[PDB]
Amino acid sequence: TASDLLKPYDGLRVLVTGGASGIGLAIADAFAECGARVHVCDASQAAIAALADRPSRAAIGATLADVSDRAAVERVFADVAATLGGLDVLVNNAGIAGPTGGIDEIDPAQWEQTVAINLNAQFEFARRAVPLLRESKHGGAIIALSSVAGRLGYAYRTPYAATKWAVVGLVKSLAIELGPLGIRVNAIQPGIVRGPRIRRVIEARAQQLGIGYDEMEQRYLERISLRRMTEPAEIAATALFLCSPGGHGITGQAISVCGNVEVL
Amino acid sequence: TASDLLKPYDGLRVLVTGGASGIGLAIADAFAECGARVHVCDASQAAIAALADRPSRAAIGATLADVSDRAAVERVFADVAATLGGLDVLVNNAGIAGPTGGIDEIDPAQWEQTVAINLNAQFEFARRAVPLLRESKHGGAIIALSSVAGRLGYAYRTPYAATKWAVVGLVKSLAIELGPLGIRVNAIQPGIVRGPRIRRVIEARAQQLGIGYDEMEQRYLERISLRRMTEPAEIAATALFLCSPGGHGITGQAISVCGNVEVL
Amino acid sequence: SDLLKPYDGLRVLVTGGASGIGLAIADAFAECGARVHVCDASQAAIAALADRPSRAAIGATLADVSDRAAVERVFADVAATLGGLDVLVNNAGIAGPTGGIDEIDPAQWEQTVAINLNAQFEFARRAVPLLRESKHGGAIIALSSVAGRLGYAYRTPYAATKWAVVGLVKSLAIELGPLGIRVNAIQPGIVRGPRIRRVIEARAQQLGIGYDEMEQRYLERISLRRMTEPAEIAATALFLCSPGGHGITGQAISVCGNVEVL
Amino acid sequence: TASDLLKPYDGLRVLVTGGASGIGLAIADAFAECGARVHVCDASQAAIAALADRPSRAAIGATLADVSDRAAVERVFADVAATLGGLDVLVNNAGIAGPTGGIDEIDPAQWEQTVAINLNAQFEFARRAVPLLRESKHGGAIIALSSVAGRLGYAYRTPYAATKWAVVGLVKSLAIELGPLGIRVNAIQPGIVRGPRIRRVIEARAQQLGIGYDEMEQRYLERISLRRMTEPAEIAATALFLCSPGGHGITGQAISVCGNVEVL
Repeated sequence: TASDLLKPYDGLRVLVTGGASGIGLAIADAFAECGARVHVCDASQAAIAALADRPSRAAIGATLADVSDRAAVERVFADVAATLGGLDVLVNNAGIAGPTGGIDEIDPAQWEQTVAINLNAQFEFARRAVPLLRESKHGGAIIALSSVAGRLGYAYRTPYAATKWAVVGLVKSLAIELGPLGIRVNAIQPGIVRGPRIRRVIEARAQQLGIGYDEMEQRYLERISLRRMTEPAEIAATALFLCSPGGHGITGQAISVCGNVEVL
Repeated sequence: TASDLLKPYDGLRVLVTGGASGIGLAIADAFAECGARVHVCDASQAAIAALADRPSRAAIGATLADVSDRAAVERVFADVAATLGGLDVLVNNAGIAGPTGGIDEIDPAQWEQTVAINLNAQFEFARRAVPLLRESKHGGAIIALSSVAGRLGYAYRTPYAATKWAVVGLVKSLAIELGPLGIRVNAIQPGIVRGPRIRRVIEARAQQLGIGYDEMEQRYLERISLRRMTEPAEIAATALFLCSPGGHGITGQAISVCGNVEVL
Repeated sequence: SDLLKPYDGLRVLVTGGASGIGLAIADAFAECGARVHVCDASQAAIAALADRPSRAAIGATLADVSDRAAVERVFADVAATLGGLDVLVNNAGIAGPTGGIDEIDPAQWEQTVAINLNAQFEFARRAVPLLRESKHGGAIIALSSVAGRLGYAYRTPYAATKWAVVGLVKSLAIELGPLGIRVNAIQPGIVRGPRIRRVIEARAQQLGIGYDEMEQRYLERISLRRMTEPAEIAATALFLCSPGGHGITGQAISVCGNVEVL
Repeated sequence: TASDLLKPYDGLRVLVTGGASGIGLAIADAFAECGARVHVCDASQAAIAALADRPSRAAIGATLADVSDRAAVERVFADVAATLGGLDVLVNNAGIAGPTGGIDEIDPAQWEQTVAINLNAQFEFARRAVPLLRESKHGGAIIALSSVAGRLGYAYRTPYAATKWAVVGLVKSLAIELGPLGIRVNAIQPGIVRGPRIRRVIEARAQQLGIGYDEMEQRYLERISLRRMTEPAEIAATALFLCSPGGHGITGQAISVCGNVEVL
């Protein structure tokens, strides 16, 4: 049935990293709207506090954790085990923009921090989630958040691009490795996504190039085939589709949700 | 809402080429379940006659046409204009396997027919559909059927692989070209799809390699990360998702629905 | 050392080899001791091959590559003179039409596919029985384009065929590898010469802008900010036919200054 | 002049990281044969001592350095400055295989060490080389060593694959960033390269899968289209070509030198 082909499996146990704001919250709330038992971790106490008692919103569990903090990561899984009691979906969503600048300009600690959060934390969560996901009635799923910078080069954003390409290779390797266990592994590659984060990116890149914000933003928009920024709800919908009967045969793939970003 | 994000727009006017059997029929029937006004063309009179009066199946219009026959393609669009009155989605599904054999063994006329059906017909339908699609209230959509052989090499299937790669290049060019008009253009790449067509392919390749059917089938299954063939309904579900609000912002992409075919 | 010297005495056929990139490749091989033969659709270009002071003799057949009888004449000419084949350079190609997919002449779509795609098959199917007997392991060098790794608005038949070439190369590399035949695509970028100037002119008209503005848009989307020279394409083909490059197969090598987008 | 096209520029000042053994030494020796002023760093004192006084081998400079220690990297560039007096080519060759095992099995410390050496050290050397390379009379070049594991998924080798995909994204980003300065940036992707390193890899993977060395080796070989391993001199040849007039206009590319590894 076409109707239920597109309905995410009911009752999924979902963990979304960096899930109390932005795209991660859009994903977490979308799963929660579909009968999922959702837990998020997030680095922002204010973001976590803002989740509670939102009138139109099912409850979501939350752990304060910086994803590059191993003790904190273990607390996330302890909190998941104590409440969800299992795991069907890991959304490896947490990430930072990293520095903007020439490779000879950027601060080494900012490079390493971008790698630790955007890449090493993907491993830290995947290594702990795999023993849970292999027990999922639906075939376990890992959904990793790459970027259009994981399929294109991105001048003045080398640590960001490096990690987003790394996520693609990590997904394609895990898809082969975990496929026979039943665990699907895909990357979503968001484009230019409307919200506070991209405005910080545009502002920083405008400063890097010596041009105004309005001109920098226009350069981004004219390089989208649809001439329109991506909405976070499009990323959430794609994640839901991967966890529906119709999409649960997809694995090993990077799905760019971007209006066709033509070049960065 | 998450449920609305994943529902195809209501009332879509949809044309599915080669739509009376196999994957094309799964796509046509899926759209028809979601309130679409669906027309198909097909080369098989018997397949077309088998559409009518199936229990719980909404009516689907059909034109008898071989897509390599320009006169019959023109009649397809006349039948669509006289019934649907426009077009919102072109599903460029029609295709053939082509011959199995070394490049120095295969009949040149079979190379040529593979190109005429798998590549040239895509242009024939796209060029006639674009003037209609640019008037679609939703923007318009072209959904091309490539294959995993459009992202991998395929020994002994060179005309098939050449055309399925060509479809990706066509999609990526049209996405740029038509994006500002609002038309989304994507390829779906089916994997090893359960059906009579793949069984004929396996039998032909077994004969090419001098092995039995069951050994050939096992070689294909071992090279799917999920270790199972793709269902036609998965292809249909992906097409429906691209015509939903949540998938409306995807264009210029090839989406492989294949359980991760690792190699051909 | 020896690593970068192409194998001496190679028997090479270059399609569309009497002008442009194809002639660049053909002459480069002839400078390295190869016995080279070309086909070309222009008898004027063929007549210009002879009596070139600094240039070793190159054999030639007049042939439109979409004409099967003409293709068979090329191989008959090669067999009568070269007596074998070590390298097929599938170089012949046309730009095809410039325009929206709903605007272009279907006959020009078909012509682009016939020349850029079907002819690749027509030459490969006849070369393979020769190439598999090569002492060096036979080679097929196919000319794709940066339009074979990027989308190209208003150039859909061209892009479709250049992507097809990549898929054909990757399929043939698997198919023919165990026979020793290497198969690769070279993807030239924005290559200096008369043909790119016709393309820029045609695209400027499509976009209603002047030639100079159209040209500057192409140049600013090359990371090196300069057009590719034909000799670079020729050099890459030679490298694939050297000891150091002869373990490369299944690949598309973009020689383009990094065309960032089309 | 076809001979002038393929020979590297005379007098190139070349730094090869990890250059006293394996592929890196092959590259260093190849450049030294073509009139280059070559310097290497290496983590093994014993490997460095074996460079001296080899018959008809031009002398090569060396610095003892673990590419993950910042002070040793600073000494590398100090020795280069004191002897070469500049830099035309950085060869980012240093790397390790990392651990063999499922993602839930591998030591996190060895995940981290793989990322530190295969990715973070590329940044450490590139950021110090770029100020030198932008003064290169020939324009400057970075040659990064990726792997076929940077264009394919690699089960039970996830840190290695992730870092080798990262190198591709880093290369494509730097090619855009540094192109207008004249610096060419490419990745070479070696396949299954004959040497002691690949025999350790095969041994390790055979133990992971519970098969013998010969069977594991045979699986690798049957998935090379040319059915033979790549020689290190092929990698060196490709590096030399990128530093010739004929290869001078290639940038932003990953070149796989692998006999077509069909799958991992």
